[PDB]
Amino acid sequence: GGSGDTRPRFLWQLKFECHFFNGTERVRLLERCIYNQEESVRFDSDVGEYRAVTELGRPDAEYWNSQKDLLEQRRAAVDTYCRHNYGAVESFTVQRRVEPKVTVYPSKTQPLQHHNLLVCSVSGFYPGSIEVRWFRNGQEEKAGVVSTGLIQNGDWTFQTLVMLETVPRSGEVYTCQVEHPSVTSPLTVEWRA
Amino acid sequence: PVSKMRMATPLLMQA
Amino acid sequence: EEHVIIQAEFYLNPDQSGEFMFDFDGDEIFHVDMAKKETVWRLEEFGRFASFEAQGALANIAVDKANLEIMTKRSNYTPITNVPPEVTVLTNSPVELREPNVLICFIDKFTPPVVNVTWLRNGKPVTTGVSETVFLPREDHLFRKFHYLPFLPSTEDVYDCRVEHWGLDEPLLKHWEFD
Repeated sequence: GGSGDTRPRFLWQLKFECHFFNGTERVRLLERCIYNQEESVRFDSDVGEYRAVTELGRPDAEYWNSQKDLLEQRRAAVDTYCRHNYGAVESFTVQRRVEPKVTVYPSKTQPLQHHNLLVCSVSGFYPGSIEVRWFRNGQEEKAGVVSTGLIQNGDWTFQTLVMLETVPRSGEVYTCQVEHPSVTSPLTVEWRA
Repeated sequence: PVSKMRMATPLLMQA
Repeated sequence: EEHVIIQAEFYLNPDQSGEFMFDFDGDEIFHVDMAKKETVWRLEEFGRFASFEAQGALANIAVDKANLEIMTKRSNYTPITNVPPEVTVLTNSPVELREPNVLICFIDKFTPPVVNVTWLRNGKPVTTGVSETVFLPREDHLFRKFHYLPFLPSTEDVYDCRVEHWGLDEPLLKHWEFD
C-alpha cells in the first residue's frame, strides 16, 4: 500500500467453497473463516457442524454448534446455495468454450547465433485444458520442448507458449498441433525451413 | 429469464 | 472434482476496506462495488444470464467487520505478517510493431490486500485505458491481482509496472520492452 503507514493490519477472510463432482450429482460445501491468513474455524458439509482449525477458532465452533437453527441452514446449503448457483451460472462458465488463436514465430536461445527456437503461441482460449505438440516432417519431436506453462490472463482466457529448440534444415516442415475442447479436430500451424 | 444467484451469510460471533 | 465456485469476502482494518466476489475455477464471476452498491460482472455478457442483489453484499461485509473486531481483540491485537508480492509483466498476445496489444501486470502471492500500482511508460505514469481487477483469492489465502494497459508496440517505448506493498522495502518495478 501507500500512505507511508507502519500501522499494524488485521484481516478477516471468509470463503464459501462449493465443490461439484459430475455436475450437481455430488456436492460439498466448505466454509473457511480466516484470521490474518490462518484458517481458524471451518464448516464442512461432510461433517455438518463447525470444527476449530486453530485454538483461536474454538469459541466460534462451540458457540455456532450450540445454535442448531444455524447448523440446519448450513446443512441445507449444498442444495439451497451450491446447487442453486450451479444452475444459475453453468451455461456461461461450465459450458464456456473459446477457441485459441495459434501463431508460430522463430526465436533464438543465443542472441548472436541463428534462429534455433520455434515458438508456438496459443492464446485467448477457455477452458485451460490444452495439448500442444511439435512435429518435424510429420513426426512428433518431444525432445527440446519448453513452455511457459498455462498462463491465466485474468479475463476468462488463458495463453501459453510452447517452444521447440531445433536447427532448421532446408526442406523441413515444422508444425505446431493444438488440441482443445473448443475444436473437434486439432488446430495446426506450419513453419517452413 | 435471468437466473438469480444467492449468497451465503456469515454467522455473527459472540461479542 | 470438476468445478469449484467460491464466494470470497474480506474485511481489513484499519483501512476499513471490504470486498465481496464470486470465483469459478480461478476466474472472477463478479464482484460488488461497495461504494456504488453495484454488481460488477467480470464480462458484461454475464449480466445477460444472471443477476445478483448487491445490497446483500453490504450486509455481509458489516458482519465481517464486526467479527474481525472480535477476532482482533481475541488475538490480543496480533497483526498480520506482510507477505510481499511477486510481479510478472506480460502481454495478451505476441508483440507486433504498431499492432494493438495489452500489457498485463500480474501481482501474486501477497497479503494484506492493499497495493499501489502505477504503469510507467519511459519512466512516466500512464493512466489512459488502464483497468484492473479486485483482489482475487488463492488457496493459501494470499491474494492475486491483474492490471491491464492497452498499448501500441514500439521500439522506442519502455514500460514498468510499479508495485508498492508494505511487505516490500522499496517499490518493485517490473520492466518490459519490445525485444
